[PDB]
Amino acid sequence: GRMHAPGKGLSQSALPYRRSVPTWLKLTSDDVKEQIYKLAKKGLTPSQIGVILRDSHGVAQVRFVTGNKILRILKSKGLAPDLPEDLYHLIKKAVAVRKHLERNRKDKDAKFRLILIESRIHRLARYYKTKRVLPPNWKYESSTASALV
Amino acid sequence: SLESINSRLQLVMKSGKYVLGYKQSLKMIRQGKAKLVILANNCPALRKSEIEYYAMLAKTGVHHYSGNNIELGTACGKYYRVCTLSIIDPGDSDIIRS
Amino acid sequence: VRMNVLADALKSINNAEKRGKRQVLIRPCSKVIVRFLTVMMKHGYIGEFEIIDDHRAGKIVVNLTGRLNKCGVISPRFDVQLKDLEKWQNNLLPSRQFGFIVLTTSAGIMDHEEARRKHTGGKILGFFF
Amino acid sequence: AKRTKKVGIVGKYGTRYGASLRKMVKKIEISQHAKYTCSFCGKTKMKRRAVGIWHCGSCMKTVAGGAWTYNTTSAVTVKSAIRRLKELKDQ
Amino acid sequence: PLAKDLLHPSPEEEKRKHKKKRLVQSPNSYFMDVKCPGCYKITTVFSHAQTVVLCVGCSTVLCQPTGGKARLTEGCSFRRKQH
RNA sequence: UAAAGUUGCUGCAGUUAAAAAGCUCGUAGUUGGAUCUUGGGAGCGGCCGUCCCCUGCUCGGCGCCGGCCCGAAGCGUUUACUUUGAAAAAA
RNA sequence: GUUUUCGGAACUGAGGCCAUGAUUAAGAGGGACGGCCGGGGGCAUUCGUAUUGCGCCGCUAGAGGUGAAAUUCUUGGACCGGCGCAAGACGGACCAGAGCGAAAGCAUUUGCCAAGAAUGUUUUCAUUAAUCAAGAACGAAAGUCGGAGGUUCGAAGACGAUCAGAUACCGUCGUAGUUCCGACCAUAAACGAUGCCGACUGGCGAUGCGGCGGCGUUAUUCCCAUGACCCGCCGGGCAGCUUCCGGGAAACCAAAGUCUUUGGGUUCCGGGGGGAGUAUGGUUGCAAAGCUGAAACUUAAAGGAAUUGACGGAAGGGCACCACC
Repeated sequence: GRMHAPGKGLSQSALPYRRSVPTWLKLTSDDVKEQIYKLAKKGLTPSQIGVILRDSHGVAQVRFVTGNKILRILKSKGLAPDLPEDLYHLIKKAVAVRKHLERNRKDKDAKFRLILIESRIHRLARYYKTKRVLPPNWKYESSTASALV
Repeated sequence: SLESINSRLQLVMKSGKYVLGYKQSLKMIRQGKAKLVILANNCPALRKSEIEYYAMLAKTGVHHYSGNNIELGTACGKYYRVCTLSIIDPGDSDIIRS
Repeated sequence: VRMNVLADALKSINNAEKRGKRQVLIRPCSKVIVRFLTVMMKHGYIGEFEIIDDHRAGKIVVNLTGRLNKCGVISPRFDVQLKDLEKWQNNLLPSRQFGFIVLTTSAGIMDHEEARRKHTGGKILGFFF
Repeated sequence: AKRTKKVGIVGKYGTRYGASLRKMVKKIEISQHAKYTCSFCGKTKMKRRAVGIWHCGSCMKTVAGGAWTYNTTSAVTVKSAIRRLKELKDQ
Repeated sequence: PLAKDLLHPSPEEEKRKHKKKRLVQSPNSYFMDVKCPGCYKITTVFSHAQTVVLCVGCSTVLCQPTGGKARLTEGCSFRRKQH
């Protein structure tokens, strides 16, 4: 049941029962951790890192080869992005709409779509504030957001 | 093909060595330090032709930008508009590999 | 969404009992659910039930008989003293002979008559007869 | 403080000229006095010099624009129409 | 039909139920040991790869993404394995 | 006042009888998934019932040959909840 | 006098040690990515007859319209046939108990822009959620304000008939409007007369998108692989059929069921009929109007479903010279 849609879909991953390393995986903890670092220094969100790792090197879950998950490995070293990637891609979507909304101000649907983004941005803000990964003086502002890509 | 460039410039801003501004970048061309030059489309026509001449002698690539100088500041993640740009060290960004 | 997890469990095994199935499946398995079914286990109201511990919130496959009339759930968990427990079974059970009101107390989860031995009271979950 | 409620820039006419005339000049009084972003330098310095011409106090580059606005709507469809006929007259 | 053995389902229909609606939710994807005739090394690629992977030395593309299972490039040799 | 389950907490109704906002967002409000200690033992009766236990760290006497037992004081996440007690003017 | 042995208190330095510190990844949610899908949205662009007008040409006295006529056009050549040009609407047939969208709503081609469900996922975050007073966006048609345009249609009005009367239905003209752009307006039988979220409870054949598997057939051509069919399965999507699930006053309802065996969470809201969505006050609006919203008084019924009758300028059969031919 989506939160800004009438769709009640059901489609996501289902992790297998066994929580151990794949028997064909001959990669070590340090080798995996430095593999995440290579994607980290060249720029890649925690989500897309886990993508290219389960397609070329073939890791089931980095939580199972290493005792941590992707973001906790990046925050441990200092390769983590400052503001979270779900809040990043919502902002990247909100500034894309407003730029399109700048030339199409008759497009009343894109105005309705923008409020749904703003509702989901101002929801993730006051969540991350309580988890202290965002400072309490951090407030989203539409005009200044275009810099923060 | 622009968002690749926009993602590339962002990676140069946090990792690479960049030089913002016409007078500062013309100092970089003349030392042979610069590796790529970015020019907004609304750059003055004499300057645009001056930079391309300089980089032609220094053998530096000039990627003529699409948008204007206002949004190129927002491309470079700054709140002041920029008219020319030079990337001294690409950092770990594959912006000149393309 | 799923606010009360015990409630959607008890009504699930109540519908299958009305239809007359032999064993129904409950999607979540909490600590409160097992401590509920084992209350009905001792009184002989359901057959031998077993849970499946996966690496998520478990599921349960209880065994049913034709004995249970209804296993409804009181919501929310009300405060129940000992001077008003007979004011609860007066209007929530069929008669004074059979039927039970399971209620949680600091001693644990047990029916209303067990709490008369231990003289203790607490919140109320549901009831079956 | 918000000094006036609905009568904006056209509160300089006090009570004169009637509501409607004051209202339909307000959309023009605002626009003709506003500073636009000069498309040649990016700076918001485009200021209407006289009726028709618009001067940028950053480049000193005058532009023959609209009478109250910088670009009249009827001129920007023409420029797009010209840009389409030009490219088809000779491929 | 009232009595069903919900405890021990039959595997011909257990593969039919949804990946989350099984008794123990298990994926319907896997991995395999691939090799292109344009190489000889063995790599391991997902079945729903959703990204393009080339061989070392720029030999020949190994898989192509689709909406479901990643289309294994024809002519290639593969061996489905598991843990 | 009961009747009045015609004010409905217990306990009303809202497809057509009175009746769900045109629709969506949304703050207070309200409500919120699972997950962190069970079992073993001793006492007795015809496999079960019941008692018991998994508390820690100064001052004095059933005493014993620094060490043991025992009585006494304090501390050892906090509320909700629950039981006990006190305190509670009569009429 | 003095430092300490001394109890107590604070601070700095070296460590040793912890089984050294992070539950799981919801048939909860957000996000990423993958190939798609769609009368979803915006901007541009293109095309199609038709309609009306104009021009030229042909031949001619009627044409229109009606139940019947007349108003109206017409030898100044109407109507009708031909060839063109112009203008503004419109997007037939294909078009469906099909899709999409929050709803209102959305259909010539092409390009652009940004958005989205669903599926697929051994990707990520890790409870971020549900419903929501106040508040905010959108909201058909009509109506309003400026422009631009004004073919057809057509409130108002004018006439011709009909009629006892017809300022009505029918007909001929015809203004605002219908069209676009920009501002307002915020109501519809805005209806599924059915809040949203969640769980559970019969089958059945289809359908739409995505995925998986499978004989064969047929395209590429030169096969695999992708299309088109064929046979199943899964996800959710609009629906139908079916029945003693169950409920309901019943019509009917797989939800309107899981309701005296009454309690999943949560808004909105009804209290006999009128008076009355009226008065008033507030408040929004350019106005029309919207939102909020009484009482005095009056009344024994008003109403819902269903049954039988009678009735029908309703239908289908049939019959009578107290009916007709």
